[PDB]
Amino acid sequence: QKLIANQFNSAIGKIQDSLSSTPSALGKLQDVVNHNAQALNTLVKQLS
Amino acid sequence: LVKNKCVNFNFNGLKGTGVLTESNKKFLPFQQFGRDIADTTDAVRDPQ
Repeated sequence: QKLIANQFNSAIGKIQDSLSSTPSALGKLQDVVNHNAQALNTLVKQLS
Repeated sequence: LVKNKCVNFNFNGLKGTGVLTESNKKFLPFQQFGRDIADTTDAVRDPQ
């Protein structure tokens, strides 16, 4: 029980670093955001 | 010159409709109009 609990706790502790450290970790959600922004900016720029 | 109120305006033939406000744009003596990314005049130097 104690070893399993400690392994879980250390693994959960490393998630903060893994997300914050590797830049392209949230890349799928950032991709959604960027696609919307890019499409609207393209629409605006097409008015010229 | 009416400011801060939606008006039809005509500046040296540049016709439009909107609210005119005092600007902080740093124009240069050879510039009469300022343009946005859509190629729409969004800042104008008053002729007089």
